[PDB]
Amino acid sequence: MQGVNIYNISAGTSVDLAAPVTTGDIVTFFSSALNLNAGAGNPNNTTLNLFAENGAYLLHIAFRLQANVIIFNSRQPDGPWLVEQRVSDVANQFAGIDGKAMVTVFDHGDKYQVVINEKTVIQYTKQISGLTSSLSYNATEETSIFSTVVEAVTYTGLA
Amino acid sequence: MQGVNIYNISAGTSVDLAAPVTTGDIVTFFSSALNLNAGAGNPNNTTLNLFAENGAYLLHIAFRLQANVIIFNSRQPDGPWLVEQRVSDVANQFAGIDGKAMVTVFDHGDKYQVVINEKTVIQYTKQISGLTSSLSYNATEETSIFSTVVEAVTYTGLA
Ligand SMILES: CC(=O)N[C@H]1[C@@H](Oc2ccc([N+](=O)[O-])cc2)O[C@H](CO)[C@H](O)[C@@H]1O[C@@H]1O[C@H](CO)[C@H](O)[C@H](O)[C@H]1O
Ligand SMILES: CC(=O)N[C@H]1[C@@H](Oc2ccc([N+](=O)[O-])cc2)O[C@H](CO)[C@H](O)[C@@H]1O[C@@H]1O[C@H](CO)[C@H](O)[C@H](O)[C@H]1O
Repeated sequence: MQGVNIYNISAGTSVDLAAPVTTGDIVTFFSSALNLNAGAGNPNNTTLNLFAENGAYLLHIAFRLQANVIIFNSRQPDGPWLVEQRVSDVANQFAGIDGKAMVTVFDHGDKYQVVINEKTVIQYTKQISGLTSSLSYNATEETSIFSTVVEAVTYTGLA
Repeated sequence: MQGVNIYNISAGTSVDLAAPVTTGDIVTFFSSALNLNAGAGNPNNTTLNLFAENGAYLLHIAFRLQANVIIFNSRQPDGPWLVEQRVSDVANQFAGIDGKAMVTVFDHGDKYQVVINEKTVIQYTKQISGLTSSLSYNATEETSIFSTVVEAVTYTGLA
């Protein structure tokens, strides 16, 4: 049966999913703020991650204000960062909506479709495969482009 | 061709969907407040609706604090309200989450699965079929159990 799960992630923390995200499933991160004027990242201002049970970074989404870019990557638990995919113009992706933001990830099996608010920003071909069993939102209060608390909603059992 | 559409509905208004909601699709209403101490409804404190192209209420979700019940019903544009399905203990459905809430609707074709937060409250057998062309959130800035503006998110092209 289709299901909805809600998690509240504090900047810099992770949450274990009660229902893993697999092929055909959906995950959306919700921010109750949009701070496109925050200081520079070191180098990241904000990141959202989809973890496998073994700790692999299935999907790493990093937002860099000063570099004006959004990075999409993956990584094994004890391996090096893999091939980065970049998308310039950070502010442009959040256009049309101020004060809050949304990042959605459709798990399509061979790829992760990433949507910023209503705009699909990338069709990310997976570098690592696996069920998403954990999620994290990493940032500080000072330089995150999102609210200190980011709400994550998963839609599972869809296929 | 999955897609995400975002709408911000002010209490008492309707919004037209850019991408219709049909079998296999999902729509979630997000409230940035939870007012279980609001004045009595008249009889509704808050209603969320899915409308067909012809104005028919495909799904009418009515929250009644005083009556301590949630109504699920349908009706043709110029027809009478049909057979109500009801669920008691309103506050109980929102248990565990204070200050906000969400109501998700899964269009399963023959039924609408309504989920408040993570809790499935009803498997509503459709009284009227068709694609959802519009949505609405009806209430007053004084007795709604939700925030004045409710955000509606649709995930379409999932089937
Ligand atoms: C500080 C900074 O901008 N780091 C970038 C930079 O890091 C490197 C690393 C190695 C070399 N090199 O051997 O020539 C050059 C630059 O570029 C990297 C990509 O080439 C990364 O963008 C790195 O930042 C790291 O990115 C990963 C994701 O790929 C992750 O976000 C890390 O937290 C981040 O430090
Ligand atoms: C004020 C109130 O509690 N209205 C209820 C009530 O209305 C009726 C109507 C007819 C009869 N009757 O012929 O014996 C009794 C009560 O009960 C109705 C269901 O029987 C409705 O619940 C009505 O509220 C209306 O419900 C519809 C959805 O079904 C919609 O929410 C309307 O806005 C609401 O007024």
